[PDB]
Amino acid sequence: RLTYGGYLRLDQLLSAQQPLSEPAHHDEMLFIIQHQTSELWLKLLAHELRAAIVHLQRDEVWQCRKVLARSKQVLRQLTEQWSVLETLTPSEYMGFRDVLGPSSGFQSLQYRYIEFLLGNKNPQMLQVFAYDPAGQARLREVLEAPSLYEEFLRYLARFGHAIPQQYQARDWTAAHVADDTLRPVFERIYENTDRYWREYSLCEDLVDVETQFQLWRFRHMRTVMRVIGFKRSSGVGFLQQALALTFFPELFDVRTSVGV
Amino acid sequence: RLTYGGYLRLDQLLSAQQPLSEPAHHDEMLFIIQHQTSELWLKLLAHELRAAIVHLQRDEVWQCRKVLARSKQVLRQLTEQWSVLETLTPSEYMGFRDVLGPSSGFQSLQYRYIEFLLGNKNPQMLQVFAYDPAGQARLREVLEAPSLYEEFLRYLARFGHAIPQQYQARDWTAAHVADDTLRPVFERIYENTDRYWREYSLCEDLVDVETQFQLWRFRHMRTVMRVIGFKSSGVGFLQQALALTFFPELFDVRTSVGV
Amino acid sequence: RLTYGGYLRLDQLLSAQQPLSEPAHHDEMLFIIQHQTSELWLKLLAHELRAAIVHLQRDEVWQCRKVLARSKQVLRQLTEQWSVLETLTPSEYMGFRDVLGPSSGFQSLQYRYIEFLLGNKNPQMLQVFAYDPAGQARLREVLEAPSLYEEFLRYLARFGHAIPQQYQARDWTAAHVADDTLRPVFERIYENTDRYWREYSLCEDLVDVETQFQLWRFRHMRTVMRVIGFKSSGVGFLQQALALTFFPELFDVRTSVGV
Amino acid sequence: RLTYGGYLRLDQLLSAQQPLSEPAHHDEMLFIIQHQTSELWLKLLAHELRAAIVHLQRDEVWQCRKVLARSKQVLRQLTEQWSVLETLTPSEYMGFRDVLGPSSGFQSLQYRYIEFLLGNKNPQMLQVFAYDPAGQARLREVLEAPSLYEEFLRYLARFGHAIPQQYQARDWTAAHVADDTLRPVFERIYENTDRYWREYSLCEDLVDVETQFQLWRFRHMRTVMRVIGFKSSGVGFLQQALALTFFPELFDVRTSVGV
Ligand code: HEM
Ligand code: HEM
Ligand code: HEM
Ligand code: HEM
Repeated sequence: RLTYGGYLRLDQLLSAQQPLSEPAHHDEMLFIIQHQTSELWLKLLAHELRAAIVHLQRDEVWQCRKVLARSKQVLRQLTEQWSVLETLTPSEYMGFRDVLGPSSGFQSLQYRYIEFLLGNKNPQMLQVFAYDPAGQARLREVLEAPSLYEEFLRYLARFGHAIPQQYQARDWTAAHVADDTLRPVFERIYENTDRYWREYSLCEDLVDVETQFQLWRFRHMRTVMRVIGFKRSSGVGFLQQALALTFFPELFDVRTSVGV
Repeated sequence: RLTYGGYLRLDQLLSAQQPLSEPAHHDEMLFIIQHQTSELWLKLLAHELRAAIVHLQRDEVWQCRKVLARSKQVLRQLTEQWSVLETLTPSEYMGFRDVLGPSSGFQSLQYRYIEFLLGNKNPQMLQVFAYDPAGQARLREVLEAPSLYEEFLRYLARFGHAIPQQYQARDWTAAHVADDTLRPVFERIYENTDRYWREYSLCEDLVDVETQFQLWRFRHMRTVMRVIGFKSSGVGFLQQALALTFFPELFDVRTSVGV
Repeated sequence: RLTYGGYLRLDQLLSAQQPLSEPAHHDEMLFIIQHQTSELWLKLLAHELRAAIVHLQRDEVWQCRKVLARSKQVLRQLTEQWSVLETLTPSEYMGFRDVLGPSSGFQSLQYRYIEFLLGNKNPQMLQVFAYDPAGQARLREVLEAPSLYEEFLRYLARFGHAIPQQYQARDWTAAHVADDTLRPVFERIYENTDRYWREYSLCEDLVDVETQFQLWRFRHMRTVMRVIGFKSSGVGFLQQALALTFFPELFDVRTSVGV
Repeated sequence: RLTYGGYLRLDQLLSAQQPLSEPAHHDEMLFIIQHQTSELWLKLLAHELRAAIVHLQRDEVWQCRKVLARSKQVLRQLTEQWSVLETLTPSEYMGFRDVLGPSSGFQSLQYRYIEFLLGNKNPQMLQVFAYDPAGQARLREVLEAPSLYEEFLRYLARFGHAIPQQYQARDWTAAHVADDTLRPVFERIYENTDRYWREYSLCEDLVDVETQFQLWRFRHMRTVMRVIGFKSSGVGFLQQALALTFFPELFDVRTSVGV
């Protein structure tokens, strides 16, 4: 409706916090809200990222950089957000730890969407979303479509850059594989910025998104460490496995031969 | 339930974003989600603040700093958050501005709840939320009850500090009035830190909260200026809100300490 | 040289901290370092800002946003920096306050420089730096040359924008004055972003710079309120500076855009 | 002295920046200023840290937390600051990379002091600082002394906590070794916060210092990846630094508490 609380639908949003602790624990609210605010930022992040792909498809560089600039800010919020949770100590967590289901952020569809959209494709990850065919659908679509990185590659191909013909038609279902034959394409760009400034721009943006995304990944792991700790794989050690993953290897590799 | 989505009620949460732009505008999502995350934090902030009042009533200091510590982290998110909204250019806002009603954050009951709870009480303000009598009642409660700051002077009083006897009971509905007799009480606290380290810790926690709150107030204002411009109420109203103060005595002593 | 400490000349830098408190005060290290770190960023800020103007003179757009982008990060550090100083309680400050002279950051050449570079000129300032003819000379250089904003207006003038002829040559030593005739120029750009995407990006970069600056300005004022106090000049001077603006036209158009 | 630039010694501080690129590369100023500001906070960090150790020795809890609170903010700035250096692309670095020397932060005497101070003791590290007997002597002093953590464990021993007698006296020159007998000491502190609130507070302050320091450690590595890429030593060396832990017992107890 026309009301502030009506437009934002606050009665719906503000009644979604249901602590399931009979006695009612003080620190459960934070646990819930810290999860919901993230889910909200992820939604927006997905909305802006999808626009990054369309803009690239359309050779609209200034538009894409814009949406990417917002994504970074959103991603940064996701990251910065862990600071509040860092206040949840083991003595507090202990109070409502039990009444928690076996669930985990691994079931985060939106998160998965992001991961897929950025290039970390994984077919076997479709079954974990069977309960909801609609969402599984939205996930399969992005899974079959080239990633942000791939659309960025097909973009460079449309403007003289020696992009391996394979990036014209392939099974996008399979996650991108580090392609060494992509190093010279990025050496040219990094050695002639004044000329390839557009591409240059998107490159650093891409590096920004991946980097900021790793910060989130890391801050995420550290928080878990101080809450439930390690125990050394699927768990705290697993979150350490994701840190090794990269969205745009080629981009980082070139850093080792650029200007040699 | 046991679901990740079921425990967080994501279907109910992720279906609250309802863009009213008939043609459907890209940047309108940011408008909504930006408001919603803030509200979710405002709700947590209240949760914590309320406990800050119960611990003070119980003389539970270390427990009180803990919640205020969290409150500060949250208040810091709220402030930092604007950075993402500062990316909403006037060109964009121009595309869904019209569909928006005359309503503004002035209707944020939760916000108003934080305002009163911190001391900035305003009786003739509970009218705007006449629509929701249930929430109105919850608002009138914190209004008629001692503020976070007032329940702090009570704490000082129980431990032998020269706190005016008027604080033991009065019209809580009326905002706090700068008290000159409070100056000597805090000058003492700050000159004998080791002796009054507890009251000295709580004092700075209060100065932090207010400062942070003012940061949010300022950032909010600046974001508005870069979206709808300045040039009465409107963005000018926000300007006045910055002159407000929660714990005047706390800031005043700063100029008398050790003089 | 080629050593770590030798390249960075750490011996010289690391010996620039000289607390003058005879009895020696623990918190005098923070007060000294809080300033020196900021003065180091300011230097970078000036180094990057001077390159922004040059790049703007040569129509080198992407380069300009590149240096400005860094300039925004630096400003963001300078701003977030106040956090560590907010931990300077009146009780601690009170201990080494007396050993400090009447001086103030008002004597910061780098700060004034930046202030001049952005357009906030003020000839009556060169006088406070009469002790340094070499540095003062630097101020005059930026005090007589077109400001960042002005160099941006001339930029627009070379690409067919109704930029008033009075900007091709004038007394740059005089602080810029709001011009209603610039309103239509920025409405066109803001209502046709695709077309004017370059000018559009540069406008938001400037709006970002001024905004981050205000935050730095504001945070500065608040930290002072909590250390010293509210005594126009003094703390009232810090409050007044907030009223200032580097690119008014840029913030005014926000009211008559897309209407 | 009484002058702003006098007291802060701005002529000394602002003349320590000497790029070695003959043609004078625009981006070398950042490279140099990025390090100097760090070394500035590091010097403060150590100052506050050393104050913590003493406080703990005298059983001055609220004083210890205070300095530790400032330490956190310094580390935070030291961590946040990586954003500005992230704006240096491989193209820019390339222009002055060649004239750079083989020196790395591994030569930072101050950083090392911090590392040792927190417990990461390393006898064979004194050698890399032999060129400076005055500084080496400073490191050897904090190397043979109990670290912040060790002094903390000595703190607990003074109040009924079952702390292994070995911490009463031993070779402090050797880095602390994970001890399973400490587990029950922290389980008792976390499962009885109302009783051991002081201990509880110091335990979380310590957990924050190490976490923030790990963040700084991680951003540092990430910024290195985008400047010089990845491809024992170098980048793979920064990856191992994250595997280190200052207070293992504090993190491992997280899995035994409440069970
Ligand atoms: C109380 C704080 C939290 C703790 C202790 C925690 C702990 C964990 C653990 C132990 C895992 C391991 C994966 C598995 O076995 O399923 C995990 C995964 C994950 N968590 Fe968290 N979590 C916390 C908060 C959050 C929040 C607020 C989000 C919001 C999105 C989140 C998102 C995720 C995601 C997406 C994964 C897996 C994705 C991947 O494979 O990279 N977690 N978490
Ligand atoms: C597109 C960005 C935004 C703009 C342009 C904006 C603008 C305004 C304006 C013009 C007012 C003045 C009151 C009136 O005449 O109705 C106002 C008040 C207010 N806004 Fe915002 N707003 C924005 C976002 C937000 C968000 C996300 C929140 C969430 C907390 C918020 C909370 C408030 C509050 C609480 C007040 C009134 C409080 C007081 O009485 O001091 N606003 N806003
Ligand atoms: C202990 C914390 C600080 C306090 C209490 C403080 C206080 C003040 C006060 C009272 C003024 C009024 C102006 C005057 O009469 O000269 C002022 C101005 C100023 N201070 Fe700070 N200051 C602090 C730290 C700093 C630092 C670290 C910088 C670093 C640049 C700084 C820079 C300035 C500048 C540039 C001005 C005046 C410029 C303008 O006119 O806008 N101050 N300060
Ligand atoms: C241009 C950005 C920077 C890059 C690419 C970079 C790169 C590196 C590399 C490759 C190493 C590994 C050791 C070696 O083989 O020499 C290293 C170590 C180190 N760097 Fe940086 N660095 C940068 C900036 C800084 C700054 C500003 C500081 C601040 C003091 C710093 C402090 C250190 C320290 C302390 C170590 C070693 C500590 C340990 O043993 O874990 N670096 N750096």
